[PDB]
Amino acid sequence: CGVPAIQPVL
Amino acid sequence: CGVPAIQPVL
Amino acid sequence: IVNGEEAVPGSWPWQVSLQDKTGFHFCGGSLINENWVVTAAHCGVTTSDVVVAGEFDQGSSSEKIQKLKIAKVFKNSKYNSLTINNDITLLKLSTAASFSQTVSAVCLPSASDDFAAGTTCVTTGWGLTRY
Amino acid sequence: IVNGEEAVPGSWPWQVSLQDKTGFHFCGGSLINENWVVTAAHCGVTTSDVVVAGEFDQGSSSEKIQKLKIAKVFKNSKYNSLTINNDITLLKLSTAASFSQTVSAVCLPSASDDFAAGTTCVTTGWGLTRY
Amino acid sequence: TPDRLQQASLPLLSNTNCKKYWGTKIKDAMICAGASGVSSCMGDSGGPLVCKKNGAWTLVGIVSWGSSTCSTSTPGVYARVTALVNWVQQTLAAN
Amino acid sequence: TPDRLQQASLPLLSNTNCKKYWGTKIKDAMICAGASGVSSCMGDSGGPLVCKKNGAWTLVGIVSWGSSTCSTSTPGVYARVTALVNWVQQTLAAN
Repeated sequence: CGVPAIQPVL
Repeated sequence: CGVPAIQPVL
Repeated sequence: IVNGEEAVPGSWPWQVSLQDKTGFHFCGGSLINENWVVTAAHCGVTTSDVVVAGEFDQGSSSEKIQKLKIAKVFKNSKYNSLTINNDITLLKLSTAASFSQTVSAVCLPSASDDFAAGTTCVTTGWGLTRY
Repeated sequence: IVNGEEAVPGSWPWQVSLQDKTGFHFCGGSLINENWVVTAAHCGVTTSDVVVAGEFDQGSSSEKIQKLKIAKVFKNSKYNSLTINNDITLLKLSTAASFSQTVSAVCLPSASDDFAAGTTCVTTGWGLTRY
Repeated sequence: TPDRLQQASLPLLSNTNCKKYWGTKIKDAMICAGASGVSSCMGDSGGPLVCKKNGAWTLVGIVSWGSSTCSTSTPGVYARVTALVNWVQQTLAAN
Repeated sequence: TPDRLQQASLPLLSNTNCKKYWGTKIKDAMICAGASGVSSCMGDSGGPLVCKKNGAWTLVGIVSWGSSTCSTSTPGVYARVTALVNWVQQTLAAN
């Protein structure tokens, strides 16, 4: 869980 | 409808 | 209701109180007939909550109240959660209310019905009495 | 979110959008696994609303989103409607989400888990961007 | 909350004089009342706003919202049953 | 609302410094964040408040409420998943 496939960017 | 059996008092 | 007075017991027979499995009163409802209540959309009524009629004193055990189950929640589809515009939910009861001297229907108006400003109305419920 | 930025598409795979028969988005939800979403109690979710996942652009037709039905609404019973204290509702899905590169679970913490002040977090959704 | 049921009389207002207060929050399916020294309040919602019309109490509005503080000065805002009875009339036919 | 999903970083605060703002509205199962120049807002609710903990995003809070106006100055108030995961853990076992 909590580790997306597409990494969020900020 | 709208005519209660116990008349509300104000 | 801030600055309101105690009602006469059973003088508003259409008033319902919606309560959670807990026994917690969180919203009021109105009887339009014996199979259907009307309350607000925001209330957020689920079919695990109970409709209670004939109540007057929430804290009395000796009061012959009616605890009604909810078959189906019908939220208006024009309901606007961000606006609180069109904030009407219907509740369909699984088991019929028994009409009596203390459980009765309220009258619904005409789309047509006019209800003009400065007209003296009355609102009821079991809401904060103080802020 | 007032003063936030557009997300990367599918980079928050646990985000759901709750929408009414209308197609109206009124609250966000979170995937804890493939049969259950978590959103808020106040939201007031009914089983006539639809859970939508994989969405990014609410206004795109060419986006392979998943429209999920709600089997059961589970509102916490400690939920305090007058307070908005304990404002967690679970949603049980009638039909399972299909996990993919864009639909995934968020991690739930320990009752024990500590999450200390001045700690930089992130919140998402499809909320007013302007007031 | 109080244990036993309360009641208050209050005057309905036009939406316009209500906008004076609530602005563009006031929508057409919404109807204001009070600012009379009485205030609907937390727990009141879902509940009745009735008026006397030719013998019977008619469902005229549904406590929906208003003051954060339940101010006897701010008018409360209820549902406008007139703009919605059409839908009510209709759910019942159906189910 | 915007059509496509937005995101904002914001710092969590203690409830205490939050009480400074929200008073006795802040309850123990509630957790504040922002007042950073970002604001959760209408339509945001039900939604995620995540934090990074040892590789994974953990559900730390649920947008619940705050400013009428969505003020980037007032902290938003979210559910406190820590005080409620016990119940979540439990509904699932059950159903």
